[PDB]
Amino acid sequence: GYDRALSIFSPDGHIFQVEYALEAVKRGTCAVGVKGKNCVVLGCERRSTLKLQDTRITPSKVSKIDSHVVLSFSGLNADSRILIEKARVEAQSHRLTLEDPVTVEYLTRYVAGVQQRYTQSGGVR
Amino acid sequence: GTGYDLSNSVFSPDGRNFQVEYAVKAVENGTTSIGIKCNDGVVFAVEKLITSKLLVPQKNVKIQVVDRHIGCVYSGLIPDGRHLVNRGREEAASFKKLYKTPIPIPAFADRLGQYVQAHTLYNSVRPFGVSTIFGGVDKNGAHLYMLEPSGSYWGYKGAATGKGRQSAKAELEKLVDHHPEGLSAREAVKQAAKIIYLAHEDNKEKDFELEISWCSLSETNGLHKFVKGDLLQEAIDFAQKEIN
Amino acid sequence: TIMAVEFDGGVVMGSDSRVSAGEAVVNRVFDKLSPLHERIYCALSGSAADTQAIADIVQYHLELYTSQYGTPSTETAASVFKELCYENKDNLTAGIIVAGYDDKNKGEVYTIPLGGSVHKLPYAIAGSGSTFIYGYCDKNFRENMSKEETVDFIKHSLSQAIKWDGSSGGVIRMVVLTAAGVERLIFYPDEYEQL
Amino acid sequence: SDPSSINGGIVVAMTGKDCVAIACDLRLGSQSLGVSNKFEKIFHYGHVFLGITGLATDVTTLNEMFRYKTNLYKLKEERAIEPETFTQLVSSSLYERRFGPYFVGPVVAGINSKSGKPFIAGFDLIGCIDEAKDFIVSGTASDQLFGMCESLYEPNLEPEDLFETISQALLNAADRDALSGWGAVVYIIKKDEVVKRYLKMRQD
Amino acid sequence: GSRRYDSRTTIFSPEGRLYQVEYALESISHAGTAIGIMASDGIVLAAERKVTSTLLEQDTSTEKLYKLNDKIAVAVAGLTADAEILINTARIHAQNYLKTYNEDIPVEILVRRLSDIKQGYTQHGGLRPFGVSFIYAGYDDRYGYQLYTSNPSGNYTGWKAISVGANTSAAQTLLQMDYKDDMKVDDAIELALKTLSKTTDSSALTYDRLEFATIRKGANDGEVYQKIFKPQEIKDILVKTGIT
Amino acid sequence: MTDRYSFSLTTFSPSGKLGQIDYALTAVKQGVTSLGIKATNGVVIATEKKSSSPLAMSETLSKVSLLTPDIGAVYSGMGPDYRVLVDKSRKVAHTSYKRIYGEYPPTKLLVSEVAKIMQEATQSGGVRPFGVSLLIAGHDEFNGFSLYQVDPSGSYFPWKATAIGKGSVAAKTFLEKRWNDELELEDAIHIALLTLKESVEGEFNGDTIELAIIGDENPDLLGYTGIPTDKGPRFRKLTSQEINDRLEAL
Amino acid sequence: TTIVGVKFNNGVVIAADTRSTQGPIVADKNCAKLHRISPKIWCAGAGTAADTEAVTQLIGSNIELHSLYTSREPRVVSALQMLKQHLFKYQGHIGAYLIVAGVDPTGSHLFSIHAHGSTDVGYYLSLGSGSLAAMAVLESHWKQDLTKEEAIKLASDAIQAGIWNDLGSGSNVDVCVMEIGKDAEYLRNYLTPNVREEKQKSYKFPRGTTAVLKESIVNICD
Amino acid sequence: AGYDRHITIFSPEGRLYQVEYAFKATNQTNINSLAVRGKDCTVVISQKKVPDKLLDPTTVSYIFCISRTIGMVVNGPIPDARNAALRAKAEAAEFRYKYGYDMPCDVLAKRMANLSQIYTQRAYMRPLGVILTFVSVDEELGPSIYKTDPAGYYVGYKATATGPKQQEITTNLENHFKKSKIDHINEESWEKVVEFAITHMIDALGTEFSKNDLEVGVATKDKFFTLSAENIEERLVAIAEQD
Amino acid sequence: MDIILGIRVQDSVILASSKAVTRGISVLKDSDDKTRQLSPHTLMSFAGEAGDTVQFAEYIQANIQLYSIREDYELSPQAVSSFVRQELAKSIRSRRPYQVNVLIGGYDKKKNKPELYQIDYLGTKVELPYGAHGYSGFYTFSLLDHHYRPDMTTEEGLDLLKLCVQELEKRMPMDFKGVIVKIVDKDGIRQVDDFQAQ
Ligand SMILES: *C(=O)[C@H]1NC[C@@](C)(O)[C@](O)([C@H](CC2CCCCC2)NC(=O)[C@H](Cc2ccc(OC)cc2)NC(=O)[C@H](CCO)NC(=O)CN2CCOCC2)O[C@@H]1C
Ligand SMILES: [Cl-]
Ligand SMILES: [Mg+2]
Ligand SMILES: [Mg+2]
Ligand SMILES: [Mg+2]
Repeated sequence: GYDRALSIFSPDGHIFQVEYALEAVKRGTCAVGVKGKNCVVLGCERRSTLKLQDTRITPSKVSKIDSHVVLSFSGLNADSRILIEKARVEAQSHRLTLEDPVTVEYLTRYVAGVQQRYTQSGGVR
Repeated sequence: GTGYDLSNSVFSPDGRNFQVEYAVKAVENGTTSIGIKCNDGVVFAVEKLITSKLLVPQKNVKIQVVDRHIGCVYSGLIPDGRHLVNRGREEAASFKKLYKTPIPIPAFADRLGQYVQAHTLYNSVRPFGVSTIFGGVDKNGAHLYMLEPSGSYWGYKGAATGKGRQSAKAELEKLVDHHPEGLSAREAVKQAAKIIYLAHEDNKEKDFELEISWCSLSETNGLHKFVKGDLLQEAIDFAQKEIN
Repeated sequence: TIMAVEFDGGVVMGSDSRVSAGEAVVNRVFDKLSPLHERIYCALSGSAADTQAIADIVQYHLELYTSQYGTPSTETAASVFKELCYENKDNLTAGIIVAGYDDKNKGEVYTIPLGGSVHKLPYAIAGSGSTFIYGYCDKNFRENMSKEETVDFIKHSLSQAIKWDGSSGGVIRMVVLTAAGVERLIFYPDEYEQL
Repeated sequence: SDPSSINGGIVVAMTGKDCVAIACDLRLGSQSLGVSNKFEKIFHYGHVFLGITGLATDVTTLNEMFRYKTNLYKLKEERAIEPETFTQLVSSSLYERRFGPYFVGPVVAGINSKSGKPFIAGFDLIGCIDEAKDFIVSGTASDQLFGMCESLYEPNLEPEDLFETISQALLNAADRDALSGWGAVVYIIKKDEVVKRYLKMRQD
Repeated sequence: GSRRYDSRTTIFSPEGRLYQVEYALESISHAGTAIGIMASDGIVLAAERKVTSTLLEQDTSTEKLYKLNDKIAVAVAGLTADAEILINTARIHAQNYLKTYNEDIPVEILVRRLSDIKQGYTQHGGLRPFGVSFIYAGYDDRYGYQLYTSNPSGNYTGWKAISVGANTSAAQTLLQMDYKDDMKVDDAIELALKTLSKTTDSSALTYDRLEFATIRKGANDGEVYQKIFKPQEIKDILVKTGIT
Repeated sequence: MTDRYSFSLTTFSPSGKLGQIDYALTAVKQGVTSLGIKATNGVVIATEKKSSSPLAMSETLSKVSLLTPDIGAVYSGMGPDYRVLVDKSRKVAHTSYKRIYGEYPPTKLLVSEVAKIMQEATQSGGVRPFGVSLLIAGHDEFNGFSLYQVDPSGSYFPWKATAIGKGSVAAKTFLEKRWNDELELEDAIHIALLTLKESVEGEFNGDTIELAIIGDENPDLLGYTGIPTDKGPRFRKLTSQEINDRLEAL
Repeated sequence: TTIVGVKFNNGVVIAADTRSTQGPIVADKNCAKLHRISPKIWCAGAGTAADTEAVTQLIGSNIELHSLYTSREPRVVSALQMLKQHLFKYQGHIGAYLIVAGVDPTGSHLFSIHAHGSTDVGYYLSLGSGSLAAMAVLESHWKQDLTKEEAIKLASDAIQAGIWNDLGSGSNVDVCVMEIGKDAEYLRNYLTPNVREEKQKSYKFPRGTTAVLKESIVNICD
Repeated sequence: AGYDRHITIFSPEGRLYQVEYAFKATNQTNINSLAVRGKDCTVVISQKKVPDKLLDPTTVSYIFCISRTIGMVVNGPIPDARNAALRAKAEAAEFRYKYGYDMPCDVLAKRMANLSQIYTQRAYMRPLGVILTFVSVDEELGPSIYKTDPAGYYVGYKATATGPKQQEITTNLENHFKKSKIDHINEESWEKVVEFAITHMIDALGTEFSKNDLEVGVATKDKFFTLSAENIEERLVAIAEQD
Repeated sequence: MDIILGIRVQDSVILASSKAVTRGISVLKDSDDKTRQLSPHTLMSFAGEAGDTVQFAEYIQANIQLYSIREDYELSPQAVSSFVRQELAKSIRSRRPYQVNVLIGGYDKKKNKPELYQIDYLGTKVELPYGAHGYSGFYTFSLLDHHYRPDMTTEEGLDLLKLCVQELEKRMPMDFKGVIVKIVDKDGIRQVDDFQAQ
């Protein structure tokens, strides 16, 4: 039922909900990636506002999508789980029908396409 | 506070629905139209304002037939009238298909009433911008009905809505008193022509075109027909004479 | 075996009283004449399920009609039956005669055979037993009979259909529809067999 | 063809003095070919036991299903489902697939924890309950089991006597059916403890 | 239309926060305190009953401690009714996992699914979030004893000791003070009560205002046991720890 | 047309309140007083039949209602909200229990089911919460007699005794004094009639008071004989006559 | 199966045999075919047993709910219409054949329903494989103005005719008597004219007669 | 904040303003109705006001024949009234089809009550600006009066009145039942129950009636019928020859 | 039908699967591998209807591979078998059922024990010391009933298959073009490449 347009243009040509989504990313714990000649490295900071955790079971910031591709993120942790699960299913789908793992560009292009759709679909931020 | 006139299904503190009342203004803003119940039938008449010499005369017909025995004329937003008749036709097709007999006028009037009223239950719809005068001949006699944007309707001896309603309602009140035994169909056509010429004086700036229709047990076999040729000219003259 | 006949004072409806499942009689004193309004009756032939389901739906349609538009015409009652039987013809095995009395058109008789077609008639016969009485009914029916002649015509006609058809039997029930109202008549074997 | 005769197998249940027994064969076959001599047909949810004969996939699926339902039952009710209640759950569960049924012949057995009353029941594949006091039979050698039980059985048997009577009923019935046998197990059930016994029977 | 009355429960602030989540967290901060403490040989759940009477039946009463599985329990902080909706779909996921794989659900898997459901009410549908925070205490054969926490935002994390509801800042400081990794269940129980005893907005901490649960692996078995402590058993353990 | 109200009308405020749920409790506070008492061998629920007009037949308006033969409900707040809740409650006792397990649900679970419907009206698109609080008194074989309170939020709690509506604060205080865990059912009907005299302004007799008990099985109210296991319903509304006999010993 | 209803001067009585059968085999020597739709409306079924049990409880539930909503006693005409519209919707695929009888505010009623959703009324009815044996006795002995005692006798005899002459029917006679004035009285096993004779032998086995391979205690407790 | 008065949600005092204003709407037609039970009948009187001379008096009615046995009179605007009339006619036909007996008065009241309760809780539906008075001689309960309002409220009455001068007609009727010490008009013929209804309506409103200022409906054992202008003039001539 | 054999020994499960693919009157291929790796220590062999056979295998594979990444963990052989049984038991009551029979051989690294599951197209699952699908079982079960021992080495296991395949090459009417043999043990899955004359 709920199809209210939440991402709309404002008078200065700006989509404020897409704008405000970036502000939630600024608030996110930092993450970095540097690619070498023969490697890529993902580095992610851990907060220190609350420390008495279990580091064995608390969900770590770098996720495996397939055995050859990984995904770090900044922003809302709960939102990131929904993108990861979608990407992990497209990985298996692609192997099944193409008989070949996704390229890194393809997997990226898919995740980028999902984020885009949630900027011009009714009922979703 | 205020804001009770911004949404359609909302009751103001005085128990009213202001969006319905605003629709009435659309109606009151429109062209004048009448009904006259005669002793075995009904007569419909409407004022058609001539915007320019470029309007093809006789060719923008405003009175609509339902089934073969019902006439409808409205005042206000012409498209909203058409939408209502399109529904009336579906409603009369439905009833006939099941019960075989053509739809009795009372049964038809409540089929319009319930629909129009349904457009005052929800803020997602706008009320109807028309008052509709319709009627005809069924198994047991002639019936004239008028139907408000609220979906309020009653039977009438005579009916009038739009710009010149007071003038028509005054003329109609005279006929009720001065013919208790009942007017005839032939007579009701002439009288209807007079009441449109007289009510035209509250719009006297633009030139106009008269349109009449009738449903009479004796004169049309209880089928709805338009008044054309000689009988139309004989009605325009009877009006043209008594305006002077 | 069911029939309706159009006479001077109105219309008359008669039926046997047998419900069978193969060659076993399930009920020998059933009533196959069912009221649809004050002066409109139906006679049911065919599937007990299919006819009873239809009669209940038509009754509802006329109770709702009455609530909104006052008394329906007999023609109207027939049109409701026709509509149901025509639109559900792939799943229905019902043969229905509809008999009504108003003050305008007096007695009328309508028949709706298996297809779903409607036939207005001076008299209609239907059901298994009817095949045996075509010759009798055609030689003996007159227009503008009296109540006493029409009951006699229907008593004799159904009498013969019970004699010959093993799918018919029991009492002959009748219903007489006139200005005066509804009169229920019954005739037992001991009266009609010796005709 | 007949889904009831592809895999083969039997279940019987009997009541005694303050005890019930439920026994089954171990055969899982595909027509003539025996496939498994370990396929058990008697499950338990708390203190209520269920035997299931018929199409083996459905036996497996119903056990999974009644485990699921009795588990949520215990979480909400904060107690173990009783035999009488479990019977109705099985009945309503089977009737729910009236026009695509599970090809099974289930058998409930257990003691009411509040009344101490020994209880048995069986069901057709669309969940018609059969609640006899004496004994319940099911599977490819039902006919045989009916004649063994009707002849051998008397009321108010002590657990150790009942064990002999249900064992001799099952054994002597399975040795007259091509699609039953290949071993058997018997559950003796009392208010407090429950003893499971594997029987030595003809391996043909 | 309806747009006028739409709160828009799934939108971002100019700062990039989710209004309805933030305000729901505010709701949960006024609810009775719940404490999870994980030891080497088991897990403790303790919670404080917000508002009580002499006449509130404490025997047939469960508002804060629910069994999801036979190996997993939750302590609730927030709207009881909202919690029961989520607890009930959590109990079903656990049975759908057992039916499918013939193995008990790993704790993180169940916790992720419940967190995923909440996350939904945060991004689509136009409905309010669930005003509920859970402490999940569970055992499985992959990670052993596990203590998780979830909140209206759909976010979850694992803990050695944690609090939700009222006075979490005060409670978290007192646990961080006296927690050690080599701790025993009997030590944890004692720690759990001391903490509540000092964050209570009431006079004394009595038995009738407490619920208590332990998930131990009784050394005389080799399997995991869930104990939801009875009134008399909270009253015992209250006198032993010297709070009488 | 079409319900385009697919969004919540109950949302968290910056203070963490749910506006509509608090306003519903306010509507429940204006309601007439109704109470419940749990004895050792029964439960009594009672309220006032605040007749709108003396021309109105107070009998034709059941504030107290049978849900299952061993459970009863009463209410404070908006009577129309109660009437549809009893309708849904009776039908969910059948579809979600009796049509599956072939016995009537226990009190706590049926209460659970009522609570759930009231919670959904707190969260579902295009609705307001119900403006009632319910007091549900029941018996089942495994939990004995019980008494529960259900609020507009969907929350419910079990009580030895309590009141809701107008004079609840004072009615609760009076029940604390007079309650013990040894009360016989008669003793509790007496305390309920005492507690309800403080709430009533005008006439106080059998025709202004509606009072029902969950107690012993009533074979004479079953309708049939010959099945020993069936001993009849535990729920019994008291007659106008029966209340007055117990008022003369007040 | 053999079931009958017999209208008498101040109410209605139904009766049934107590034999359940899987094809030619007697599954239950003594099962009750007499089910209630409401306290004073009783039911008896033949055909697919699971279909008659299921449809009897569904309409029994919908009638109980309806009674509470209307604050009135249930009417037989209600049970009848509900049963007929459901059976008809399912085109005979629900093999339920019922004799429904009861008293309500409007008096004493006796109907039959068949699987296709056909209904029948009369002062005496029978259903089942035993239908024709029962109906012979009813057609031979029935009269107008029966007493309660004469209606139980005639109902009982009609069930007997079925027990003796029809292989599908046997064991005992169950009777329910519904009188306009008073409570319905269900008489479980009103007749027991088929008791087994004392068997010739005891087939109690000497303990240890059965060879065992492996014994173990099972864990019921949690 | 200021939108809890447009839709059916609670105001901070726990009130539905839309229900309260819908009630206000019920007096718009400025008509008084009352109903009273006889020994074996039920009569409803309603004022009939025809301002316009162009109207067809015969078609102006606030009294409806819902079924063979049940009559309804509506206080409120006619479009809503007719909406409520068609729904009750539909439900009374569906009841009979499904349960094989005629819908009782109080059950139709309850069902129309529950329908109104829903507009009270769902935001997209507005309440109907009407009060519905249902009358019959029910085959279990005997002479019956049941009345529903926009709140979703309904109850059985010994007698009742509705409209602008409701409070004055009510107290008039209350006073008569205090004296008579019975809960019905002790009168064998309905003609004299209609005469009582009109007599007490005159005393309360302080107004005299001609045949065309009233509208009468009567419920008897297996029929509810409305009176003609000529059946009313007979009744008016009777009360006259007593004063 | 095609040949689907499995046998569980001391420390391994051995699956042997016919290399023939035959439409009507022509052997199309003589080197078909009728097996998919589900996880590093779980292997599934399959035979049945032309299309459904691989479509079902590759679908299960994708689902198990998905589960593995999401939980970063390998499901027990018992868990995989129960997932597969349930998928078939749905398929059996669907519009067009998968007509596929499977053996699942896996090594449970938690129990340190090999496991062999046989599951037919109805969702009939059983644990066996040795298993077969199609006509093959009519010969091999009585053979293994005689020559099988539970304490056999992987090397003995392979001689026990060489004995099963010879018996089938002797007595069955089809040319099934020999078998491909795979071992599942503590060290994962490897293909015995020299079974053409071992
Ligand atoms: C005169 O022509 C009479 N002919 C006799 C008769 C009995 O066939 C019948 O048509 C009579 C019609 C009335 C209608 C009102 C209800 C009572 C019966 N028909 C039956 O009694 C009917 C026979 C019949 C069955 C089926 C079909 O087509 C499918 C046509 C006719 N009896 C039944 O339906 C019994 C009723 C038991 O309560 N049921 C069955 O035979 C069961 N069959 C259902 C269909 O599938 C096979 C099983 O009266 C006319 C006027
Ligand atoms: Cl309702
Ligand atoms: Mg054998
Ligand atoms: Mg053999
Ligand atoms: Mg016999």
